[PDB]
Amino acid sequence: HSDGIFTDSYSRYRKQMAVKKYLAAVL
Amino acid sequence: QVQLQESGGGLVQPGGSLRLSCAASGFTFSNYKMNWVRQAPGKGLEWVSDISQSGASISYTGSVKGRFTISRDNAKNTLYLQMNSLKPEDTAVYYCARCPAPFTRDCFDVTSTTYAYRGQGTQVTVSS
Amino acid sequence: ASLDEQQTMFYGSVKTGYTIGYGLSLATLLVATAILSLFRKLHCTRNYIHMHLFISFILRAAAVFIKDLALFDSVGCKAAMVFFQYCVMANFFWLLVEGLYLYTLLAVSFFSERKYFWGYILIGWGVPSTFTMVWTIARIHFEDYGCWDTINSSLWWIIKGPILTSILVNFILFICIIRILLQKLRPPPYSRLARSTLLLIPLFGVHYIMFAFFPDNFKPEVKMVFELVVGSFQGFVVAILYCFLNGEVQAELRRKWRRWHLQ
Amino acid sequence: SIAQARKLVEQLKMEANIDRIKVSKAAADLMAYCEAHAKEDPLLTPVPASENPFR
Amino acid sequence: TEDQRNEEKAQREANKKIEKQLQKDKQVYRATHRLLLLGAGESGKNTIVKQMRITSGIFETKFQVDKVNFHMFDVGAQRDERRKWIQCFNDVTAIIFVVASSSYNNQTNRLQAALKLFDSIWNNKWLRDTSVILFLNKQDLLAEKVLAGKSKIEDYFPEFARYTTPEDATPEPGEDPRVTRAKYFIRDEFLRISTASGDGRHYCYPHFTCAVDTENIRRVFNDCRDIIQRMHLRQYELL
Amino acid sequence: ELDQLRQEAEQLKNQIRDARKACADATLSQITNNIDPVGRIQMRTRRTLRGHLAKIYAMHWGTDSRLLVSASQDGKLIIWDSYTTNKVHAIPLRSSWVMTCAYAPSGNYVACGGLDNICSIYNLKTREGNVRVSRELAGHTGYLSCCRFLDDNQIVTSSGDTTCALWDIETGQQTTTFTGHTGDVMSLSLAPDTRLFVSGACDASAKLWDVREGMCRQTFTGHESDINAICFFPNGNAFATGSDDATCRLFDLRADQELMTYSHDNIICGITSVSFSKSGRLLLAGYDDFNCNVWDALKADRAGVLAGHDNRVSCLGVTDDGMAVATGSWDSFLKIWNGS
Ligand SMILES: CC(C)CCC[C@@H](C)[C@H]1CC[C@H]2[C@@H]3CC=C4C[C@@H](O)CC[C@]4(C)[C@H]3CC[C@]12C
Ligand SMILES: CC(C)CCC[C@@H](C)[C@H]1CC[C@H]2[C@@H]3CC=C4C[C@@H](O)CC[C@]4(C)[C@H]3CC[C@]12C
Ligand SMILES: CC(C)CCC[C@@H](C)[C@H]1CC[C@H]2[C@@H]3CC=C4C[C@@H](O)CC[C@]4(C)[C@H]3CC[C@]12C
Ligand SMILES: CC(C)CCC[C@@H](C)[C@H]1CC[C@H]2[C@@H]3CC=C4C[C@@H](O)CC[C@]4(C)[C@H]3CC[C@]12C
Ligand SMILES: CC(C)CCC[C@@H](C)[C@H]1CC[C@H]2[C@@H]3CC=C4C[C@@H](O)CC[C@]4(C)[C@H]3CC[C@]12C
Ligand SMILES: CC(C)CCC[C@@H](C)[C@H]1CC[C@H]2[C@@H]3CC=C4C[C@@H](O)CC[C@]4(C)[C@H]3CC[C@]12C
Ligand SMILES: CCCCCCCCCCCCCCCC(=O)O
Ligand SMILES: CCCCCCCCCCCCCCCC(=O)O
Ligand SMILES: CCCCCCCCCCCCCCCC(=O)O
Ligand SMILES: CCCCCCCCCCCCCCCC(=O)O
Repeated sequence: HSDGIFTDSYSRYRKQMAVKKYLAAVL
Repeated sequence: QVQLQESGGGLVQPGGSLRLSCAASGFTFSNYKMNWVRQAPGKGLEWVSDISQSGASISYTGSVKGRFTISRDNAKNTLYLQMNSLKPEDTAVYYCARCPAPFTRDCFDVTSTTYAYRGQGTQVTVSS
Repeated sequence: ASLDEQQTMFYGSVKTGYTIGYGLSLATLLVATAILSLFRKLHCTRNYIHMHLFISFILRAAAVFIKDLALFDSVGCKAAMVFFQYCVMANFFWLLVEGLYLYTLLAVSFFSERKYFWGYILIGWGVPSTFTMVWTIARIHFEDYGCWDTINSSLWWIIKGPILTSILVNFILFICIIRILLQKLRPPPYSRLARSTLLLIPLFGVHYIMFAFFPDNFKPEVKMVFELVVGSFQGFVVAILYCFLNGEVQAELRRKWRRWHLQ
Repeated sequence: SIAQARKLVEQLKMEANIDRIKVSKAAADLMAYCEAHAKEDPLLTPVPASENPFR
Repeated sequence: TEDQRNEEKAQREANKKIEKQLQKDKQVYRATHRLLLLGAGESGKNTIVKQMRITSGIFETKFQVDKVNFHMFDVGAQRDERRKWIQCFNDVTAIIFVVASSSYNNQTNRLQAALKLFDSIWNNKWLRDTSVILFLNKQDLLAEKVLAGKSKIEDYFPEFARYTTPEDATPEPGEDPRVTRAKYFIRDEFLRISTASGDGRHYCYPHFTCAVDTENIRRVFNDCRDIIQRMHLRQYELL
Repeated sequence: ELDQLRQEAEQLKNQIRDARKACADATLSQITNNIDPVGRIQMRTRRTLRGHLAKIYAMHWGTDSRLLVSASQDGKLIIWDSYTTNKVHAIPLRSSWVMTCAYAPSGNYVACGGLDNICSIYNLKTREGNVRVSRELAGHTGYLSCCRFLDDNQIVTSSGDTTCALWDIETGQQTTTFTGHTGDVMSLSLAPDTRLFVSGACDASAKLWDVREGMCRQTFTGHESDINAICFFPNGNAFATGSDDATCRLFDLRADQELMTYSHDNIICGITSVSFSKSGRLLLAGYDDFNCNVWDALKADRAGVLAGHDNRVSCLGVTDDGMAVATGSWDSFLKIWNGS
């Protein structure tokens, strides 16, 4: 179902935004 | 007390015309569908024609259709039946009958076993 | 890039849309379940299956909210994920049970509903619980990354398959209950068949067969937006069309309102 | 048919020759009885809940 | 007050036994479907009851088809005045109405009486959810009476001459088109009566039958099936 | 020969009409202007008896104000306890259709009847412990519409072949029969002193029958259509009828005419049961439009309304001590109304 895969996409997006924000903090 | 008085009839000649009356006394005449029923000598009761409350819906028996005119007068409380172009096979006793419930569409009034809601009837005979 | 901020806007729009839809389909179906449970006359096998559908919609709303809590703010995360991956499957199986029940009434009229009623509650609740337990054991013993969020094809398909099966079998039952309505409108009417189809598509969840076999990697937004918005408002649609627009339930509401008016 | 008409004539004979009480007399009787048995009625007069066995 | 608790225990045991008995009789009473068999006495419904098999007032016939139970209630030694006891028959699953078409050129026009009675049944206030199945009997006799030299039906119905055989109703082979025109005329009479109100809550099913025939039971089974299916579709707000 | 008997019949009916107009000194509705009205009677539903499958057709309260017999169309005859709502006996019937049931004043017997033309009298002694058919009566040719117990050994029954019958339960034979009607006789009601009873038929007439003598004494023709229910005023000197012309009528046994007519312009539905209250000041009337109207029986105004049922009210019963009022309708429920 769409809900599960949407949730997974949103989690991967949150993790990528977290990685980018940590990388911008350090740099 | 419900009482129905037929009026008119008698010995007539074929091809002639005749008007019958039904004096309906003792009830609220404007709310009851009524009808005419006939009894041939030595035969069963058969329905002739009917008429609803207001007067809109009218029906007849097929074999006399377009020969008889049924009309109710609510003002004067009287049911009129006009019979023109008469036939020798139409000699019978005639019965002015009323349907048992007010404000309805069905009737049960072909019963020969002492149905209370029809009059005593009138003799119409066609002699050649 | 602007791709980032527009993607953020996107996900925010979709999350606000399904939050509004699973708020509305929560409140209006608590109202509908209250009316059905309280009114004595409306108890019937049909309206019992209706009530089980409506409380399945309630548990789906509550499970999406509980899942959203772990998105806003492990031991908790996994339990929320299991309740989220249970309510959805129990909803789809109750759509399957409604399809089976109407095709059982039509195809085998001369039957006792009481004999199969415990065979319908079983299909509704037990089989999602069985699959759910298999999936939980399968994630525990085989392999664990962290909270159960990532989709892994072997692990995902164990709770994917029965949903596809339910959508397929209920689409076939829908084709049979648009065959029988044509074979019963024919001796007496396009308008009536069309009204019956548009009042029987939200009941049997026919719209899922548009994106049933559709693969998720292929179109990002087309599946997600349509499915979440439609699914979100589906509970409100079924509530309006069935609890508030049935003749008998409106009759009972008018009767109770006139009895309160006299008193 | 004429035996039926003779039984209806004898019926109407029996129904004519009866005693008739004036309307105001029995219509005052009915008032007298409704007045006399006013208090005892549990529908005319509401009963205290300590006596009503249905509550 | 210990004895009063003993009596309450007693009455609760009684209540539980009686509720068990009612729960065991509710299945039996909701399984078995109910037919009212109404016909004139000249029309041979006695033939229909004898085929159905293969001093009291109401007569009863219990049978089963495909493990489904059917009670068929014949109205026997009753009065002609039908308007009061017919109100007891608003919960049967169908009323089967059997009329004999007589068209030999006969005390009364029995077909007109049949049409009036069917109209009274159809427009009755408490028969507005009960379907009527309809049997036209003596079709073989109607085949035998085309060679009378003259026509009864055209005498008693002036619309019979100005009537055409329906293009969409195929006749069986080996039948005189006159007789088939007659059959379809009478069927259109009954369908016009049934279509005039146009309520759609209850329906009318015309069928044909011979003096000796065996398919009748299968017809009644299929029409009860159609009545139950249409009632279920009515409950789901789909018709 | 026929003319000299029909003219004499019309003369005797004119004589009866002239004695009724001569004795019509006033009406009840004039001399009751200065009577305090009974105000809005607001009754509440206390119980709801379930457990029936088909429609309930008739009921009858016992003399102890405790038990009541209800009769359904699935073939069940249940004996109810009104206080605890416990079912005390449930009797399965040989025939399905029942139109009447009657609970003996001693509580030993229960009678039932319907289309079968047979009145089944059941004994509730049951020394074995199972209810059993005590004796079945078969002497009618129509349909059996009402029956009532005079006592343990005699039963009055009302048929659909224009006749009433008085049986002997010991012998099983008809003690006498009552042949005065010309239509279906729908219901009857017994006087308190069990000497007279009144019978309403489908010719808009009510007959007063004498049980011990065996012939009728008075005929009351005030209605326009079929009379369905009939019931005595508690003193036995007046009685109220309900027809299908939507009007109730209150008749008198000494004035030999009608006293009052109960009618409301918004009501065009039939009456299917009436019953007085204990004092006689309220008249309960069960109508066809799914409610029971509480008429003030000396002012001809509606004191109240009992709009509880979801389908046509078929039977209505008031206890002998007036403590409660039970109504049974075609939705298979028994409502027990009790005013607070
Ligand atoms: C009944 C509804 C709410 C579902 C509840 C599911 C709960 C009871 C179950 C399902 C999965 C289970 C978890 C499975 C695995 C682990 C890892 C272990 O090292 C700690 C316990 C923990 C975290 C379990 C806690 C309880 C748990 C979360
Ligand atoms: C899953 C946990 C967290 C919440 C539990 C929700 C579900 C499983 C509960 C809540 C309401 C419950 C239902 C309430 C009513 C009925 C009707 C009864 O005749 C059979 C049991 C049945 C069908 C219950 C089965 C279980 C049920 C559906
Ligand atoms: C783990 C989380 C999702 C909670 C799961 C709760 C499960 C285990 C419970 C809650 C509702 C229960 C079901 C409720 C009703 C029935 C119908 C009965 O005739 C068979 C058992 C069955 C099918 C139960 C099986 C177990 C069940 C499904
Ligand atoms: C009606 C219901 C019972 C149908 C259920 C079908 C289920 C049992 C079947 C259909 C598809 C199957 C899956 C097909 C593919 C895979 C990938 C493999 O690497 C692990 C097993 C797994 C995940 C199968 C598990 C069992 C499965 C999910
Ligand atoms: C998403 C929307 C477009 C789905 C529409 C589905 C419905 C309206 C369509 C799709 C399949 C169609 C059916 C296909 C086959 C038949 C058999 C034929 O002898 C009667 C018509 C009938 C029964 C069709 C009726 C209409 C139908 C059921
Ligand atoms: C009304 C219902 C039946 C419509 C169902 C439409 C389904 C059958 C269609 C619509 C989208 C289609 C998919 C579109 C894209 C791909 C990717 C391609 O590399 C393999 C085929 C595949 C996977 C198609 C399979 C069939 C498909 C899923
Ligand atoms: C039952 C009704 C519930 C209504 C719930 C309304 C919730 C509104 C939440 C608004 C969130 C706005 C997010 C903005 C995202 C963005 O575009 O940046
Ligand atoms: C009758 C019960 C209805 C329950 C409705 C619950 C509504 C929840 C609303 C949550 C809104 C969350 C908005 C988050 C905005 C953000 O991203 O910062
Ligand atoms: C009907 C019962 C539903 C039960 C749902 C359980 C949800 C538990 C959520 C708890 C979250 C705890 C988070 C701890 C912090 C962390 O993430 O490490
Ligand atoms: C969400 C449910 C919406 C339901 C809307 C029902 C509207 C019915 C419209 C029927 C259109 C019929 C067109 C007939 C055309 C023709 O004349 O052949």
